Amino acid sequence: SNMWVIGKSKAQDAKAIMVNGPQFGWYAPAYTYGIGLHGAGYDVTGNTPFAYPGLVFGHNGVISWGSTAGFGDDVDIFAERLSAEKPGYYLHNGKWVKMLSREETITVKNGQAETFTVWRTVHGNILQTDQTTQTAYAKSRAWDGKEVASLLAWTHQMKAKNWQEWTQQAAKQALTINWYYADVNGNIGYVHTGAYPDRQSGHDPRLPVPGTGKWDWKGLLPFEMNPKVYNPQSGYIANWNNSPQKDYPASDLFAFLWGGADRVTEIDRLLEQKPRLTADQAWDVIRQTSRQDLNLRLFLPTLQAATSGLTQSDPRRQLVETLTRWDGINLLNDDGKTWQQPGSAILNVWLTSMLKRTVVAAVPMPFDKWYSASGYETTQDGPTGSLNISVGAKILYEAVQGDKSPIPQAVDLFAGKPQQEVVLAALEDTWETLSKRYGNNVSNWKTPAMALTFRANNFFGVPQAAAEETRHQAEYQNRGTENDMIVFSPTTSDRPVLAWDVVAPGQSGFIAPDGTVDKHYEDQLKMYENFGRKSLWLTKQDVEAHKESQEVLHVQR
Amino acid sequence: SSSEIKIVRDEYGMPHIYANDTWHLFYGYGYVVAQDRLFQMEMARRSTQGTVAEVLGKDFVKFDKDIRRNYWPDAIRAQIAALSPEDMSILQGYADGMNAWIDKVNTNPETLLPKQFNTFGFTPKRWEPFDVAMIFVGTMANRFSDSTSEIDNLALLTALKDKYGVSQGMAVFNQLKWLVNPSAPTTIAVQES
Ligand SMILES: O=C(O)Cc1ccccc1
Ligand SMILES: [Ca+2]
Repeated sequence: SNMWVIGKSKAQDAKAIMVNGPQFGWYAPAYTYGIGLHGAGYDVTGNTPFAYPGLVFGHNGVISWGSTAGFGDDVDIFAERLSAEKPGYYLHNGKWVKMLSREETITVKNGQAETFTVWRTVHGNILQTDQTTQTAYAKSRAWDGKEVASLLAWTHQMKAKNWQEWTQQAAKQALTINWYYADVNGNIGYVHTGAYPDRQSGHDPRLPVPGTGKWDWKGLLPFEMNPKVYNPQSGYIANWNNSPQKDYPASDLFAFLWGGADRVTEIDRLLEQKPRLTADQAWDVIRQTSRQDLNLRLFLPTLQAATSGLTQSDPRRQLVETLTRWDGINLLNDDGKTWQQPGSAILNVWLTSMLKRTVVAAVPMPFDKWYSASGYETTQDGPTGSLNISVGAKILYEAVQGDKSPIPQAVDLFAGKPQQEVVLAALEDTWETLSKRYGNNVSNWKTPAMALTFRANNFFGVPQAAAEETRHQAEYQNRGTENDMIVFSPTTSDRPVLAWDVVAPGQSGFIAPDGTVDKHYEDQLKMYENFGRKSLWLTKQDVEAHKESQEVLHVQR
Repeated sequence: SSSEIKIVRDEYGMPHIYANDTWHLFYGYGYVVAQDRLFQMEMARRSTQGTVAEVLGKDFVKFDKDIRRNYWPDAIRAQIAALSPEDMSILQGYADGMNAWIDKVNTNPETLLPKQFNTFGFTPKRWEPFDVAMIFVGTMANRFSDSTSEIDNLALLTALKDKYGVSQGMAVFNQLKWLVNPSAPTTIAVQES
């Protein structure tokens, strides 16, 4: 998920501009739901995932808000001590404590029912048990028992009218999430929200801790500790699930890292490029970042240095010259199925080869499979989410930095060979593989483009529509599931706020019993694909002015 | 009036709710959601509570068991029970709103029932505040804030120690899965904090 917030000093013909592209996968009917609420102290417009009571994306005419996944480390595993005799007990603070348990019956359409037990300790629900060690793992979340309060903080924030009121709500959102703020005066802000544990000294958060007592968290860290900025010196706020601040530790996921190779750089480059940006320019960053190869920038210097003393008739040198001539922006050919330049295909084969010779070689099986992906994934339906730099690729970048990298190289990944020789060997592999499939004339290579699929199954893999309801877009776009833009104090209007969004396929997922599809079932699908957008209305006159229907209810509690 | 809920849809079908109190405001929201996205919401309710095998079968038993083992329902009910009446209205308003529309659908299924209920062979049930809360808990708390690989990390670390020995195994672990990297591009500039 990405976000860019532009303040007074960076905005052109407005005081503040907010552009959000939450990335949750592509689904039919839409992941989010458009809604405006006017009454009981609320006056809002926007869209939100699964029609939650609180709007994750929108504005109230005074302030605007948005979000991106935080990825802080808020979950730790406790290795619970069991006794072989006295079962359903665990040792805690020198006493054998009894576990909470619950039985569950799974009813099955056309099969027998199934029952099982769920166990819980002071630390959390039991994940797995090792009856050979006599160890049970309990998953401990810092937000345990604040789930409901997080929902309500997301609802009450819609009523804030300033930063002061807004942060009182940010302090109650307990999940690891980045929150963003903009206002009619041009003020902009950011908060890395969430509940984080106050760990015992010498607790390594990447690995399990004994749950017998000494390792128990001291409590939770105060909100004064949560990374935050108000009216930053740069004039803008950018995030693409990168680190909030210097020395902030990421999630413990082996596959997740915050290093020198980060896709947020692609946003920063574009925002620093122009002294001021207009709303069209701010919107336009979606199109560029949607199409940008994420590896070009990181390894082009490395490939250039390695092929500098090679001959023009040398195919490994040719491949590097192709990439040098390229801007990294993927464009479809007229055929709607292949890319204009072969760059991504080259980087994909090269990177796979490089990983196999370096990172993969240094790790024992089967842990080696965790570092072999190049990040160019996909199937026929294309990627399931956003494109990122793979973990293996982030680790190889630090290695190619040599001594400029802050990460101590305990094992030399190049295994005593000069870098240039491993790079040229991978380039030979690349050429051998690609030339075999496409021929020798690099100029006529017609490489396959990634596509986009609006899936009928929700992210859990559960049907939320009929299979036939699946939609396909020819061009894969590395962008939000939805995109929304809020412009405060346009110089261009009489209106103090202007907002736009796109909720594809459409607002409604309704299909009548006869097979008659709603009028708003898919009227936003083409708009999505060509980077279009629809106006969001707040005031009564705009709403009235654009009404298509009215329904009045008389209900009493 | 206080009993009145006005629902205006725009040129894209986006609903706007005009109401005087909290219960009436969330009732309006609940109602349009049941109009627009009932099958989706229904499937989202079964996904977040682990009740898919009931209507879909054998293939979802493992899924259903995995969902149920990852939460404590009773802990969620206790947080609901502790809400203030204004907070409670949001959740109750919402569930009531939805129910209002589920009653008409279930009353006149020859024209109001979403085609997929017919396809999948089942029908919509009424909602309670717990169901609304579970939609957020199951798709926001479990899908974006429940990430750990600690047991797996330990497994990896153990394999690095049998390859490079104990101190070496540990330094390689720090090269692959570092805690922090001071060169990581950050949202907040260093001058700020
Ligand atoms: O960043 C993400 O993965 C998606 C997301 C966006 C906003 C809030 C939570 C998650
Ligand atoms: Ca952890």
